Amino acid sequence: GSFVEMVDNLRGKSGQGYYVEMTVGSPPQTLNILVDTGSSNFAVGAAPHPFLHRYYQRQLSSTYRDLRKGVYVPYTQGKWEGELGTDLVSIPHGPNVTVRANIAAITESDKFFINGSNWEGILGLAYAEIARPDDSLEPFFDSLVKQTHVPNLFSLQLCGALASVGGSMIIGGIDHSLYTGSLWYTPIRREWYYEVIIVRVEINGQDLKMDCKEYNYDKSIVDSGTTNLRLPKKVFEAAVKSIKAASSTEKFPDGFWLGEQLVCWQAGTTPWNIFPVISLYLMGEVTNQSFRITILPQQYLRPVEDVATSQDDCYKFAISQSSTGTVMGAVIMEGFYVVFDRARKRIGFAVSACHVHDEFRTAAVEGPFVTLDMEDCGYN
Ligand SMILES: Cc1cc2cc(c1)C(=O)N[C@H]([C@H](O)CNC(C)(C)c1ncc(C(C)(C)C)o1)COC/C=C/CCCC2=O
Repeated sequence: GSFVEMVDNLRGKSGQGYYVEMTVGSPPQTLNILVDTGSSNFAVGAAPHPFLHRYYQRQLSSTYRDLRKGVYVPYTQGKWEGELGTDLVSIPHGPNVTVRANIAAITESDKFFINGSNWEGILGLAYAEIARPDDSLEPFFDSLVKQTHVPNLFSLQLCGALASVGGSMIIGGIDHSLYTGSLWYTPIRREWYYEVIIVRVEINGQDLKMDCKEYNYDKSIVDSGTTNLRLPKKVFEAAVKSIKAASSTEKFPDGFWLGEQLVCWQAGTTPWNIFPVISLYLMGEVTNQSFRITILPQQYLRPVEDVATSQDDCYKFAISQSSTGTVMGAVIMEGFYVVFDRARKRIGFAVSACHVHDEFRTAAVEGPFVTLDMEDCGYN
């Protein structure tokens, strides 16, 4: 249960989430569970499905307790429905503890489970305010903290790592071997999603020049369950215009910028240097101070592994328009060590031990930056 024994406890397939091994029930039933900072329900496949290798069999668990209540969660992509109950849960490569937690037993779903993803359930790590059916359903992490001495903090090192990816979820603390340089903290604005505030956006150091509330219209969040960086429409359009300008020595079809169509180069020849760096400036812990996190094209051009196209390297543009605020998804978290410091209501970013670099540019977390304008960047 030591932090070192938690290193490398995550696996995934690119664009399909990262998952940790758990057990549910007595005796323990092993399942792989997607780690989601963008939701707050713990839910597991509990009936057969074409894409599930295995599923939770409540009838084999003596500790299962039925709560006699249904529950439905509609995600941005995918949805499921099922029955609530509680059971014992453990994380074999997490802390050394067993807790009783709410579990939604999924009995019907649509476009939620993913063919070949290797996971069978979801661990929503965000706060009760966004749990279904309502905020009286205590989330898993709340139960863990209440029932054990685990400190109220976890960290995620998602590695873009050949379709297979890895990383680490450190429960209850911060493992200094997983990052270099300083950790910079941004405040959690409200405990529902992991809501943060972006104060500035640059593309190859050119400010997008918008009122900073636009960046957080109508919230900005850190979400390991969404793949892409998602940007409010107005911000999205300004960003795409600036990235197109920076990369204009090559022209790509509209479908590529819509994040729908692949772009392919002969293997080993991807022209990284024509694509700009994106800087996201996060509110700091002191008034009108910020820090920035810098994203390279190796993070926002997501490779799509496919043997059939493997004479080439092919990528999707991993930035999408949103109508529900900014989503700093997995492609933004990859190569940073991200500390979800619930105890101190803040989120820490540092350059990860698995960072993106090439011979010219390196992903960075740096600061402080000061801004003269006294405007509050929070929208809501
Ligand atoms: C646009 C989008 C893409 C994808 C998933 C998603 C979206 C997606 O919806 N991911 C899920 C994550 O919980 C979504 N988080 C936000 C956007 C905050 C959200 N929307 C709705 C909610 C409530 C739960 C509060 C009702 O929260 C997690 O799903 C499992 C992850 C699978 C891997 C990513 C697969 C993917 O391609």
